[PDB]
Amino acid sequence: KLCSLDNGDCDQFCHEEQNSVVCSCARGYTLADNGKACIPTGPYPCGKQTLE
Amino acid sequence: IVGGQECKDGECPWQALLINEENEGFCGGTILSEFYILTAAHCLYQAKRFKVRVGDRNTEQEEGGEAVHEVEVVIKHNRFTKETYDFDIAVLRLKTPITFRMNVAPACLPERDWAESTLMTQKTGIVSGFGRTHEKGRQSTRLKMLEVPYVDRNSCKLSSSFIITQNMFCAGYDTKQEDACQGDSGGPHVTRFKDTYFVTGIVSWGEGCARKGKYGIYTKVTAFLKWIDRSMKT
Ligand SMILES: O=C(Nc1ccccc1S(=O)(=O)Nc1ccc(Cl)cn1)c1ccc(-n2ccccc2=O)cc1
Repeated sequence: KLCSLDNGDCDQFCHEEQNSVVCSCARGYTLADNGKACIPTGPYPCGKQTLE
Repeated sequence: IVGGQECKDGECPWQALLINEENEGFCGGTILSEFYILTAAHCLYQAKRFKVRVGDRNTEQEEGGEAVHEVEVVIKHNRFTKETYDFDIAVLRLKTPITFRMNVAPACLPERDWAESTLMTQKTGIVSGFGRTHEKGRQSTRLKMLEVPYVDRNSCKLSSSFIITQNMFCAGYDTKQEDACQGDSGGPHVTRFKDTYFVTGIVSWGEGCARKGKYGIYTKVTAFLKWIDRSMKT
């Protein structure tokens, strides 16, 4: 079911390359080693409310 | 914003406010990056010269987190028309970069296909602004937000006296008294996914505000992603 199954376990963008799940992130985020999570690069990444 | 709730500290950091010569807000915007603001093309005809304020939550007094930015270049979609309100989108490049901080951060731009299949299919989105809290009233002094349900595209076309183009989508309530309103135009409509907020719409128009049998109309950001990327480069 890939991307249709809970967003392919992706944090953000989910695509299908060669009938396989491929995750990606928005600008300012780097794909984690597990190829699923999105890690911010600065203290104010996009889409995150500022709570501190 | 009619109904909804006040934006608490840090909850709507991507909200931008276009202010006229009198330093009063007349439209909203969404922060996309340190140099760019997304808003509605029809807002450009609400004031000759305007600036952009970010980090504001209460227009009554200055707390110290607000920042005003002058607009360097205005990029309005050439196809926008007041006769249809289609292609209601514009991008503003600022003269100086926005400094991100508490209450000041960009909303994420999603990819097209993913957004349409994963974000636009969610049950709700969030709209915000310093707009009127009633169809008849003055601009709110406090930034508000409202969870608005995505509306079936056919049900909304049938409920509208104006043609809903493919560059538009509907969100809101049929009878419940909550909706965006005058002044919220150009503002953000974001959809949450795993605690990350992506810009999905631009407050565009509506027949009155929160009227029974009527919905809020927004510009579909996914129909202009290529246009936006281009504009953020030119
Ligand atoms: O200004 C408008 N509405 C209004 C009217 C009386 C009072 C208060 C408001 S409001 O501006 O406060 N409403 C809003 C604005 C955002 C949202 Cl999401 C909900 N309601 C409006 C703008 C454009 C159209 N329209 C659409 C297509 C072709 C021609 C055309 O004219 C219709 C109406």
